Amino acid sequence: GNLGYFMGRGVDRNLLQSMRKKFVFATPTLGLTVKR
Amino acid sequence: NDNPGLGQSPPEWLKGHYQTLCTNFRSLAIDKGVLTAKEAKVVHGEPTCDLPDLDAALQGRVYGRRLPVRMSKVLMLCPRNIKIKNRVVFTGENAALQ
Amino acid sequence: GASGSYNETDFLGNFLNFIYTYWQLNQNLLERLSR
Amino acid sequence: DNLGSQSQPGPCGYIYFYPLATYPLREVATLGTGYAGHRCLTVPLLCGITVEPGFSINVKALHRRPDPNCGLLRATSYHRDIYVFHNAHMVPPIFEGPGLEALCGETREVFGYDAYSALPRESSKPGDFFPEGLDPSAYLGAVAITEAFKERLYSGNLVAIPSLKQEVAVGQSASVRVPLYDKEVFPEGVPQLRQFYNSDLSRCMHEALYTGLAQALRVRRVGKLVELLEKQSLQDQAKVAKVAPLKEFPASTISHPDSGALMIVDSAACELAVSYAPAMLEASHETPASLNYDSWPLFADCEGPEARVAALHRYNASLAPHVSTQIFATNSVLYVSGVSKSESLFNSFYMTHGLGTLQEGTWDPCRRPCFSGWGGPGTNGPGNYAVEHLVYAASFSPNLLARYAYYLQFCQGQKSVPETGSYVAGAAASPMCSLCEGRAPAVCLNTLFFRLRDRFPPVMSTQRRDPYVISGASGSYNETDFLGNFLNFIYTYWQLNQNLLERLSRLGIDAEGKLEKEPHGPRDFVKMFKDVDAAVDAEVVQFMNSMAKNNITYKDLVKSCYHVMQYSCNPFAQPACPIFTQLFYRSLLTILQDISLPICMCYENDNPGLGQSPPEWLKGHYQTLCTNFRSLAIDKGVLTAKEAKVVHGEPTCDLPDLDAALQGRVYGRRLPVRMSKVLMLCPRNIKIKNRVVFTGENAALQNSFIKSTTRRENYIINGPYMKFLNTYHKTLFPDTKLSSLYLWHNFSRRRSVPVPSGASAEEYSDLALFVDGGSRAHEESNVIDVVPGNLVTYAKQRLNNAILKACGQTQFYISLIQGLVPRTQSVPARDYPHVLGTRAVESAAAYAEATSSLTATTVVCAATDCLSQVCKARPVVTLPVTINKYTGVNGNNQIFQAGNLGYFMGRGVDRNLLQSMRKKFVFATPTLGLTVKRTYEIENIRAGLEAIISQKQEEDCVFDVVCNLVDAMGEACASLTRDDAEYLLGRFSVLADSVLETLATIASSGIEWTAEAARDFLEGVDNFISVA
Amino acid sequence: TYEIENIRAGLEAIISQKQEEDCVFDVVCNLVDAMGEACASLTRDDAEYLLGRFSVLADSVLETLATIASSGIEWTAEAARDFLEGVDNFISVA
DNA sequence: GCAGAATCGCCC
DNA sequence: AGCTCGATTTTT
Ligand SMILES: [Zn+2]
Repeated sequence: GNLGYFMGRGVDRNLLQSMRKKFVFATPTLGLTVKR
Repeated sequence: NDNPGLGQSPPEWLKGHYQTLCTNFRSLAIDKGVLTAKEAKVVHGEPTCDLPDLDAALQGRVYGRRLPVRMSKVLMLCPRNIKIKNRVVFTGENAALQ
Repeated sequence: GASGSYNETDFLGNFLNFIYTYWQLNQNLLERLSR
Repeated sequence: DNLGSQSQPGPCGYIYFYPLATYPLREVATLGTGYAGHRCLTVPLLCGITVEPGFSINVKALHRRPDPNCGLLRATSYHRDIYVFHNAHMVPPIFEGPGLEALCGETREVFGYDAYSALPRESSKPGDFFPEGLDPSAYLGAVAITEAFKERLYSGNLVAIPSLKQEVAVGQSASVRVPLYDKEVFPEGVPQLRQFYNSDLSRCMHEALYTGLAQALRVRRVGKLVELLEKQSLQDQAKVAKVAPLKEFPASTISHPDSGALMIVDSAACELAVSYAPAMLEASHETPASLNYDSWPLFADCEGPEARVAALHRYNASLAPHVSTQIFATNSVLYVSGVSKSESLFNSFYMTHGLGTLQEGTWDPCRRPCFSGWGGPGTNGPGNYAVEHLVYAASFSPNLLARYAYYLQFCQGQKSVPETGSYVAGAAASPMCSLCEGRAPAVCLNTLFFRLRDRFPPVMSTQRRDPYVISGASGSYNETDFLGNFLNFIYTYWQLNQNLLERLSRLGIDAEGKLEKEPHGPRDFVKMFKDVDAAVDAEVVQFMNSMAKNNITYKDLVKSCYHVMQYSCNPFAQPACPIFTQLFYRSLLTILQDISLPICMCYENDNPGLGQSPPEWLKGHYQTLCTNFRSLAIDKGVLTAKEAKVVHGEPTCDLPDLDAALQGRVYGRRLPVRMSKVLMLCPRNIKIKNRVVFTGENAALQNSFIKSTTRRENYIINGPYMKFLNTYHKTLFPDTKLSSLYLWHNFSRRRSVPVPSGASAEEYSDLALFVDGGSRAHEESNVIDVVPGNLVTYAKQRLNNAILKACGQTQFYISLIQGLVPRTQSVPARDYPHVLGTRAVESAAAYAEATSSLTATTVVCAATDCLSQVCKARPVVTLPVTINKYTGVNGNNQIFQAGNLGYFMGRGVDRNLLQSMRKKFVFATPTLGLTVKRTYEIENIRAGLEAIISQKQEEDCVFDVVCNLVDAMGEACASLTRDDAEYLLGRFSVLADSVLETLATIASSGIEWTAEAARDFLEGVDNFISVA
Repeated sequence: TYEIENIRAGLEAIISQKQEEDCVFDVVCNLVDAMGEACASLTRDDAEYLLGRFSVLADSVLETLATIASSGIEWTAEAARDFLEGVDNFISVA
C-alpha cells in the first residue's frame, strides 16, 4: 500500500502549487479522549 | 486465466468456481504485505451455564436454569492492521527522475 | 480512520527498528537535550 | 519459449520391424526382461539399437479430427520402454530358470490381485499391420508408444497405417516403421477389426507396467485403474476425484480413534498422486547424451560380438547393488504398506512399511469386508520371507521376476547348511519342485533363493515412522564436499576447491591423487608432505583475507550448512534397464503422497468428515484440494517444477491424407490444426538434504558427537599418515620382514626405528619425528573422522579443519556422508551354481568336476572416503529419505518441507553397514566413461617463464630464465632468435638481449646443453645511492 | 550374526592384543582354520572387510597366503605353522 | 534406536 | 501532473 497524492484544488490551500514531498492530515487523541 | 469465462455470464462461472476462489484469497491476501489478520478457534469451558428460563420469562415469571450449551461457529478471523509504506531514498538508478 | 500503535515516521523511517536501534538512538538524543 | 512449443506434429506411436538375418539379438537380450517360454518382453528405447539415430522423444501427437477438415494436437513425450511382440521367441531370455508364469499366476490369486482379461476379438493378423511385400517370418516386431496414448494401445483403440511406411537404419540393420493413430482421427469410423490389437502385448503391460502402479496406491483392481487413467488422458478429468472407490483399509486403520480422518487423508493423497504423476511423466523432457548407444564409451576397446556381450554383462554387474538393495532392505519402496497416524503436528500422518500388513484382510470405504487376507505358505521356515514375497516385489510379472533373478545371481551368499553341490545334486533335483520338476536344479529360482536366504528382510506388521529407500539418476548440481553448500554463491567454496587443485597440480598431483613422480626414500617422503602442508596453509590465508575485507559472517554461515543431492525427475536420464522404469515411477508416486499428507490434514481440520465416506467427502472438496496442492507442494523445499504454455506457430501443417492412406493412397495435405491442451507441468528435481554441524544445543545427543583430547596409543596407526606409510613401505624399508602396522606400533610404544644396511641413521630419526609430530598435531586439531587414502583427500581434510577452527567449531565431530561404490570380481564357480545352465546334475562329484574349471562374476561394494569426486561422474544413486514438514519463521504460518537423508533397515543389505548419528551412506555407480563420454608447447614454456619472473625478488633473474630454457629446449637454445625469445618472454620481452648474450657464453664456452652444466659455468663465471 | 562378523571379531581380538611380535602369521593361521582351502582365492576387498579397523594389513596377509598356496602344503593351521616357522638394526629416538 | 530446517534461482 | 518494494513477528 504505497502513499499517494490528493486530487482536486478545493482540498487544502497548503496543497496548491512534487515527487519528494507527500502529505497526511492528522488530529491527535492523547489529551482529548485518552489521558497522558 | 487458468479457468477462462468462455462466454459464460459471471453468475454461471461463479457457481462452479467460487468455493475454490475463497480458499485462494485466504491464502494469498493475508500476511503478504498489506493486510494482517489472525485465525482463532472459539471454545466455551462449561457444558451448561446460568441463564433465565425464557419460556417462563415470556409469560412474565423470572427464575434461573442451567441450560446445556454449545458453539454454532468455531472459527474466527480477527483483523489487525492495514500497512501504508513510503520509500525514503532515491538511488539515482531511474534516469528519468533525477 | 484511526492509526495503529507502531508507526515509523522519523526521517529514516523503519531503518534499524530491530536488531543500537534507531528508536534507542532518538531516545539517547532526547536525554542529552534534557541536560 | 519451451521444448513443448518447439516439438513437431506426428503420430501417436510406431511399429518397428527389424530384419532377423542382421539384427544383434544377443546384445538386446542383455538389456531385456525375457523369461523361458515368453511370448512378449520389454527392452529400453535407445538410439542405434531399438530406434534410429535422431529419434524425437518429444512430439505434438495428432489424436482427434472433430470433422475431416480440422486436427487437434496433444504435446507429449515418449514412453521409456519398448514392447517386443512379434517373433519374440527369437530374443534369448535374461534368466534360464523354468516355471515362472504359473508361479506368478498362483501368487497373484492368493494376494487377491486382478489378472489380465482378454478382449473377445482375436489379435491382429500380420497382413493387417505389416508393410506391403515384407515376409512376417523374416522380421522381429515391436511398439514404441507416447506416454499420453499408452492406455489406448492396451485397450485396442489405435489404428496402424501400413501405406505410410518409412525406411530407417537402426545401427547396421535396414529396418522399417509404420505409424499408429488414435481411432478418433476417423470421425466417420473404421471397422472394429481394422484397429490394432495384440493380446500378448496387452497382458505384458498389465503385469510389467500397471500392476506396480496399483501396488504403489494399495489398489487390487488393476483393470479399473487402467480404465480411469485412459479417461483422465482423453477427457481432461485431472480435477475430478476417481480412485477413492477402489481403496481398501487394514484393521489398524479401521480400529483407529481418528479412523474417519485417516481414511480421508489416505484417499486424498492417492487421488493427488494420480492427478499429478501422469502430467509430469507426459511433459517434454531434455534428451540425455546417454540415450545414444553407439557413442557409449564402454564398447571402445571391444573387437567383435563376444567382446560386446561380455562388456554389457560387466555393465549390468555395476548396477546390481541398486536392484538388490530394493529387495533386501526392510524399508524398500516395494514394501510400502499405507498411511498411519501418531510426532509434531505436520509430521503426525506418515507412510508405513511391512509385508505382514500387506498379507492381511481389508475393508472398503463404507467399512464392509473386502479382501479376506492370506495365511502365508519353504527352506527359510515359518514366519520368515519366502519366494512368494519376491514374486510380490516383482508385481507378479514373469518378465520383471526374470530380470530381478538375473541381478540376484551377482550377489554373494552370507550364511547365518548343506554344501552347494550336495544341495544341487540332493534336494534341488527332487520331482516335488513346482518350477523345474528337478530337471534344471542348478539355475532353478528355488536354488538361487536357498543360496541368498539369510539376506532377505523380516516380515513386519508394525506402524512406526521410518524413512523409505529410493533409486534413480542424480541431477547436475550436487554439494557433497565436507562443508556441503557453505558459500556456494556470493570467493565461493567451489572456487576455493578449484584453487587447491591448481596448487596440487604444481606439486605433480592430479585430481584423483596420482603422482607424476613417486617418492624415492625418507627425505623425498617428508619433502612431498611438507610441500602439500605449505600449499594448503597458503590458500587458507588468501581465503581468510577475502572473508575479512568483505565483512562476510562466515562464522555463522558454517552453522547452517547442508550436504545437498539432486534426484532427477527426467525418465530418460535413468539407466537402460526396464527395472529402473518401475523403481523411478514408484519412487515418484510415493514422494507425491508423502508431500500431500499435511496439506490434506489442514484442509480436513477446516472441513471435517462428519461420518461421510471418503468418496462422498471428495465429491464436494477435491477441486479445491488440487489447487491447494499446486500452491503448497512446489517450490516449498523438496520438489521443483515449472509451469509453461504450449503454442503451435503455423495455422496448418504438412501431413498425409489419412482418408487416402487408409485406402492405400499416399499424398500430402495442409490440415488446419490447434492444441487440445495448453498447460504443461515440467518436473525438475527432488532435493535431498543432510545437516553438517551439531551445535551442542540438544543436550541428549552430545555423547555421539563430542571430541576427545587425551593422548592415545593408536595416534600414528589411526593417524593421517598410516595409509601412505603402508603404500610406500618397500621404498622406506627395503626388504624388511616387519609389517608396516607392527613397525609403527612398535615405534608408538618403544621409540625406535630400523635403519637399512647402507642407509644413514639421522635421515630415519627425522622421518620418525615427522610422523610423530604430525600425528599428535592431528590428534589435537581434527574434527573430520577420516583416515585419508590419497594426497587430495589429505589436503582437503587439512583445509576444512582450518576453516572450522576459524569458526570456533572445536568441541564436536561434523556429520559425514560416505559413498558405497560397486567393484566387480571373477571368483571360482564352486558356490555359484547358475554357471552350469539348465544341465541335469546327477551327483555331487559331477557338480565338483563340472565347476572345477569355471569362474563366476560377483559384485561387492567398497567405501569411498571422498563422495564429492563420485558426484562429478554423474552417478546412479540409492538412498533412504524421510520428508519432514515445519512452519516458517518470522511469524509466518505456511508449511515448508525437507527431504532428509536417513538409514537403511535390514542386516542383508551390505556388510559395510553391519555394526551411527554422525555417518550416513549412499550407494553410487558413475556414468562418465560408461555411457557418457568425458596448448602448444611454446605456450607452456611462456607460462613457466612469466611464473618465474613475476616471483623472483631481491636477485637478478637472467640465470634462472636461461636454466629453464636450457632444460626445455637443450641444444636448440644455440640458435634461439630474438623474435622467438621475445615471444617466449611474453610481458617481460625487454629481457631478450640479456638472455641472448647469456646463451652465447654457454655456446662458446663449449659445455654441454643441460641445466646442471649451465649453473656450473654461470655461477663460476655495487655502489647504490638512496632516493627521496 | 553372519559368520563373516565372527571371523572379523576374532581377528580384531588377536591384533588388539598381540604385543612384542609381528602378528601376520597368527592372523593367517586363524584364516586358514576358519576358511581352509577357500583362502587360496581370498580377494583384497574380502580381506579388507575381515581385518576391520586394521585393514592396512591386507597386502601382507595376501602375499603370505600365496606362499602357502604355491609351496603345495595342505590348508590346515598345523601345516601352515610347519611351513611358515621353517621359512635387525634399530636406532632409538628422542 | 538413528538431530534440524522459510523457500525459490544461480552452476563459476 | 505524482520512484520500488519477498513477507510475517518483535513493540520500545
Ligand atoms: Zn526346481
